[PDB]
Amino acid sequence: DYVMATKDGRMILTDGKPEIDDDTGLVSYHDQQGNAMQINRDDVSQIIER
Repeated sequence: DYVMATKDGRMILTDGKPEIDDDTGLVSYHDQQGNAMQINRDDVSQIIER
């Protein structure tokens, strides 16, 4: 999906389609600006039924 609901409950509009580095727990997502940034796995709340 294209929305990342996070720990704080805030819905982040994403390009979607995130890549998680499962060796540490960093989630590489794409923001609206087309930015590939990494957030915390624990900060990832609701993406979709995984």
